[PDB]
Amino acid sequence: IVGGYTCGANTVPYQVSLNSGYHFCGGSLINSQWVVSAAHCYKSGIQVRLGEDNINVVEGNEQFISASKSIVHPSYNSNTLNNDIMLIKLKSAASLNSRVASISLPTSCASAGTQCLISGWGNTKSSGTSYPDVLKCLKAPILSDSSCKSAYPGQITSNMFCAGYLEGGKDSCQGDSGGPVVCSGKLQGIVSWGSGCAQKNKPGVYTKVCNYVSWIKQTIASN
Ligand SMILES: CC(C)C[C@H](NC(=O)[C@@H](O)CC(=O)O)C(=O)NCCCCNC(N)=[NH2+]
Ligand SMILES: [Ca+2]
Ligand SMILES: [Cl-]
Ligand SMILES: [Cl-]
Ligand SMILES: [Cl-]
Repeated sequence: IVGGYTCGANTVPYQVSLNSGYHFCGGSLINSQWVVSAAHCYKSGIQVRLGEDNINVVEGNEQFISASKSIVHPSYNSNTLNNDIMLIKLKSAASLNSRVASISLPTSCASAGTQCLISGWGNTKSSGTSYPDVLKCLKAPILSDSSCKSAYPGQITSNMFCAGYLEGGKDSCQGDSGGPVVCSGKLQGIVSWGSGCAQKNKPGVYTKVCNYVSWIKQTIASN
């Protein structure tokens, strides 16, 4: 997160870190046994880490649980990042508490202007590199589909939306991949891609989760 603030310990209790020896992606806990992340986060040897603030310090609210199954979207295209969504089933159900909580799926798509909370352990610098160990948060508006497609001609699908600031300075970055975009208690977005980070006229592109709610519920009910 570039130009955000320290969330505060366990203030985003639905935020997970995907760990393969190191944090490599964020994700959202949607029930005791299932995480939503990005398809581009896909890999084997995933441990889901819940109740985390400093990912380098054991602070005592952690739950570490192995993925048993990863389901990348049937239509995920890695060339274009269309349908950049993946489900992860835990080997065992998480113990749900004040620090380890599920976030509701959208009943409907959000519109432009809707304010949203974006969170992650990603890069905090728009030039060079700095990785925080504590969860960073950013308040960002959903942008018009028109200004999104103008920012990234030919690259924005109806399965994508832009959020952030065209003036730049505030954005997600690498390490926030697969993480949450929450608007009015609903998970509407997944950190997917962008040209650089917090750059002028290069807003964050997010997977449009409202498009995936039937596939998510159906897949969870069959798995
Ligand atoms: C290519 C896929 C597999 C990974 C993806 N890559 C990118 O976003 C950049 O390489 C694209 C670019 O033009 O710099 C990535 O790192 N995405 C996660 C965070 C994206 C956040 N970027 C924002 N908001 N500017
Ligand atoms: Ca920790
Ligand atoms: Cl509900
Ligand atoms: Cl910072
Ligand atoms: Cl489309």
